Amino acid sequence: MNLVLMGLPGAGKGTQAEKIVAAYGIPHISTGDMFRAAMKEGTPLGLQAKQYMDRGDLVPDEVTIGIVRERLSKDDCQNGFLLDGFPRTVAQAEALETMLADIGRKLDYVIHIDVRQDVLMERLTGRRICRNCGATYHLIFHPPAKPGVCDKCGGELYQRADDNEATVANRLEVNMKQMKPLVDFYEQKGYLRNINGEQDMEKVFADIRELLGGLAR
Ligand SMILES: Nc1ncnc2c1ncn2[C@@H]1O[C@H](COP(=O)(O)OP(=O)(O)OP(=O)(O)OP(=O)(O)OP(=O)(O)OC[C@H]2O[C@@H](n3cnc4c(N)ncnc43)[C@H](O)[C@@H]2O)[C@@H](O)[C@H]1O
Ligand SMILES: [Mg+2]
Ligand SMILES: [Zn+2]
Repeated sequence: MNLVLMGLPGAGKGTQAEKIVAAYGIPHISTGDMFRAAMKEGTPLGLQAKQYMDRGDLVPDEVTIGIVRERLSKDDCQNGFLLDGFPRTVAQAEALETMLADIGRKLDYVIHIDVRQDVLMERLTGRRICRNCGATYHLIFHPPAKPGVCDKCGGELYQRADDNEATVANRLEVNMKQMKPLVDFYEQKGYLRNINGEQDMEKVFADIRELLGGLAR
């Protein structure tokens, strides 16, 4: 089972990806998470991606396609995988088709989680992350027990660098221009499936699981 989770910033890709991989046990491949890992390590890629990420811009295609090609070749992807946040440009999508073909695979579904831009703005700005364990909270939609404190570890909660309002507005605009044309690209191949992301987390998961059910049928 080869899947792609596609959505504008804050649509709920990670939230759902975590639920999906816990149910099937396949790898969760997130380009944003890989770039952040490279930044922490201090690698050449991490240094370059930092500048784009901090501004809310997309990292250039060649660089991004490259780290994905490397990740997809590993043995852990033999039983399938979940791509989160890639592809997000038409060219990354063309690159993905060929990249998969090289390892004898094709996508099953490209799950488009649709949410209104005004809600996405709120999803991102109110998001808070634990500095110790990475647990995610949301001041509006799902706050911690105690303000600024992580329920799991008692750690410090903070706002991701790119989650401030000005950077969010940029993120939304560039992703809307680059990512939205992918709806028609995938609809043409028959891979596209739309999910209403403006529902409670478990309900969104059930619509996804319902879709995934048609694979085992
Ligand atoms: N392919 C690529 N090409 C080029 N450059 C690339 C690239 N991929 C990455 N990059 C670069 O890396 C950067 C970061 O990428 P990335 O880290 O991928 O950011 P993103 O795609 O913009 O979106 P998010 O990760 O922040 O949100 P998400 O959809 O996962 O939602 P989440 O589940 O967290 O949910 C968000 C919040 O909402 C909450 N939430 C989720 N669902 C619900 C719900 N149903 N109801 C209420 N709250 C909800 C969560 O609790 C959370 O607080 C990019 O800006 C770019 O610079
Ligand atoms: Mg994410
Ligand atoms: Zn914590």
